[PDB]
Amino acid sequence: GSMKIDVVTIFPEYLQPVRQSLPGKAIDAGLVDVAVHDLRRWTHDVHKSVDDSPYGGGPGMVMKPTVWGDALDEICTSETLLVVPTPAGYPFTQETAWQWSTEDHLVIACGRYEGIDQRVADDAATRMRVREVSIGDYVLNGGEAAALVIIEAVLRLVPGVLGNALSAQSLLEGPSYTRPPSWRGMDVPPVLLSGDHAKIAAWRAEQSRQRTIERRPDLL
Amino acid sequence: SMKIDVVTIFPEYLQPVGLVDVAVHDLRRWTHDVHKSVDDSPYGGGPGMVMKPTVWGDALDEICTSETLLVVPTPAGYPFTQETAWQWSTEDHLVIACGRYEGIDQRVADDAATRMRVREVSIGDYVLNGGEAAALVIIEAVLRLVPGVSLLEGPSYTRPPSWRGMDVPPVLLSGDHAKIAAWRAEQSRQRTIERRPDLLGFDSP
Ligand SMILES: N#Cc1c(-c2ccc3ccn(C[C@@H]4CCCN(Cc5ccccc5)C4)c3c2)n[nH]c1N
Ligand SMILES: N#Cc1c(-c2ccc3ccn(C[C@H]4CCCN(Cc5ccccc5)C4)c3c2)n[nH]c1N
Repeated sequence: GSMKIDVVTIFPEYLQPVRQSLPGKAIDAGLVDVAVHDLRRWTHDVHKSVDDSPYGGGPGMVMKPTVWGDALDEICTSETLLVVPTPAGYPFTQETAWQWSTEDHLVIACGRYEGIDQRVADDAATRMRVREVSIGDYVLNGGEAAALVIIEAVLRLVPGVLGNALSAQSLLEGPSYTRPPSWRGMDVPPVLLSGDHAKIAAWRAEQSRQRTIERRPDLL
Repeated sequence: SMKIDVVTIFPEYLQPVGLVDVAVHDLRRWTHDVHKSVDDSPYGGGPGMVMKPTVWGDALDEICTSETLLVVPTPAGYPFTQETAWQWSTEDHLVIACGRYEGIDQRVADDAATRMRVREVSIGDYVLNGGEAAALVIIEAVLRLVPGVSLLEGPSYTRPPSWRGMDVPPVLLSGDHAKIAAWRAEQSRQRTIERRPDLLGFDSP
């Protein structure tokens, strides 16, 4: 019904699209709150260091456990769902989005560089639910774009939060058409204007089958 | 060198965003009538509205050339993967057509395909409210590969060597490159089998 989301990142400005997406009515009805925190608030030194060289060598730096530990200590409780984007994560899917849409408090820990010292998530997992997840099989610069995707996929399932409706309606969806009935020599498929709604449903099912075979045979 | 143009009715969403440039275009600028919406009801019925091909056609005609790669985010697309990102990294010009509502009339992609290369793609098996988040993801994955710009990664550690009573795995402190490479390989294997068995040719859970 309602959800608080905290995002922790060294680039809080990158979360701006979430602010752009939130309707005033959802916030005012106390259905949702999204806070974004600069990780550097929890640094210890004058140079505001968030990263350090990896033990055992390697490319790039690793984010410091003492900084992340302090941040999450302040922001999380035992009731928090701690979400950690990572390309080494479990797959984030629509099932995941449905499961998380009923949560009361999500905290999303956005990494950069070569990620966060593993002890941060391992320690957190001894007193809260922790989920390392990936939004897809490509490489990003950090967790922030993944946070945008996760927040949208989850909040659109919370009634009234993003302004979208949830329709009554596995296989891929087939093609959709609207006015005008003819455009650049292409007519809308006549069956859609036939008023035979059993035939229309069969036509759409076959379109879905063909599209799935062509684009996502893994689903069959 | 790459130009990316993004076309959207929600340009406000996309402004986190020399070898590369990215421009965002408001689709509504190409409207045929200010008092008319870009969306209409679906032929044959359905949930939700569909974006009309007319406004899209006018916008894309102005922005694209025959050399353009037209990218259309859609949950019903081919999978967008790292191999896709490598393939697109050497393109001169990407145009990303972001839909909203229940999507874009199919004739937009079908007509464009008669004059340029078109790619309908999905960034993952979850549902979004529109193509803009997908556009951000595609841009990020592709731009980091532009010239001049199998297994899951195991865990990483940095200082201090003991933290809250949790020790960095001793092998990582050993200086022994061969033992470290072996331990890391074993960690990656274990992680991949548990989290992404599909990558190693096994059944998903
Ligand atoms: N979800 C998701 C993602 C992410 C994602 C998520 C979080 C971070 C933090 C840093 N990076 C960027 C590096 C750049 C170099 C290579 N690897 C190194 C790395 C390996 C293992 C763990 C952390 C980093 C990613 C991230 C990427 N990418 N793709 C997805 N579907
Ligand atoms: N890439 C990518 C995407 C997108 C994406 C991309 C482009 C558009 C344009 C519009 N939408 C939103 C629609 C898309 C389809 C139908 N549902 C409505 C629906 C409502 C109720 C019950 C079932 C379904 C929403 C888009 C979503 N989503 N996930 C990805 N990996």
